[PDB]
Amino acid sequence: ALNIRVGGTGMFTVRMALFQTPSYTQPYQGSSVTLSTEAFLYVGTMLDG
Amino acid sequence: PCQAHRTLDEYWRSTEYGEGYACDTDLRGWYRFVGQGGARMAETCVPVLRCNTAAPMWLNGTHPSSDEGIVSRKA
Ligand SMILES: *[C@@H]1O[C@H](CO)[C@@H](O[C@@H]2O[C@H](CO)[C@@H](O)[C@H](O)[C@H]2NC(C)=O)[C@H](O)[C@H]1NC(C)=O
Ligand SMILES: *[C@@H]1O[C@H](CO)[C@@H](O)[C@H](O)[C@H]1NC(C)=O
Repeated sequence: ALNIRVGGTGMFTVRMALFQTPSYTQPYQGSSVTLSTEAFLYVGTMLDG
Repeated sequence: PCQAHRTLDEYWRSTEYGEGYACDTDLRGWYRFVGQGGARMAETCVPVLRCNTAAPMWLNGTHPSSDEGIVSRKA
């Protein structure tokens, strides 16, 4: 038996998205947000790897 | 009509809700308003920066009574 040993390295896919709503329901598709400082943020991070 | 609809149970759509930025680019069709927010939407111009949105809308005019049919309005 002849053993050819090979290797490599991979990158997992991890993301986040700004949920437009409370309860973290709908992502934001615009490229910029103009908001009020008194409003609240709702963001989360996905894992598609 | 009254049989074909999608209910919407979002307690944050109330006139009481403080402020947010959600924008309904994707709401297509007939919908049924159900939940703590109530059964009917706004009738007068609610003050600005309410309902989890910077610029809310509202139906001007009144709700049609029972047995009135399809009514055209401009929110
Ligand atoms: C609400 O009612 C209208 C009127 O039946 C529906 O169809 C629209 O009608 C207008 C006027 O003829 C057209 O200009 C629009 O293109 C029609 N809209 C669509 C999406 O085809 C309309 O679909 C209804 N809208 C919703 C959101 O249910
Ligand atoms: C909507 O109704 C209000 C209240 O009667 C009125 O002031 C306004 O002019 C109406 N808008 C249109 C476009 O007719």
